[PDB]
Amino acid sequence: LPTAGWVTDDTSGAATGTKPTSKVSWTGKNLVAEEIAVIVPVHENTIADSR
Amino acid sequence: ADISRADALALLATQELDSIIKPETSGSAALAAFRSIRMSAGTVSMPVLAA
Repeated sequence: LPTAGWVTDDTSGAATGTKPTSKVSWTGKNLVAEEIAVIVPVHENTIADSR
Repeated sequence: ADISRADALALLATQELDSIIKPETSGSAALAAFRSIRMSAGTVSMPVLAA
């Protein structure tokens, strides 16, 4: 996260008048796809006869 | 403090080349050089003068 600071506007040369600096940063991660599978065997007649 | 390239590394775009780097391809020297016949039979018999 960044960081802001209060600044005055009265006169130059005052340290309180100088705008501060700050950084933002990120990191990376991964979504990796994986597989769930199943085979269901059945007789052809079974399919044919079933209502 | 500032955002370094290491801080923004996760945001950087990617590009991938549109095509594969490969050598050129060529056909058989045999089919280029020699006469060929359409075979309809899996064997052709050839008579040769012997004496």
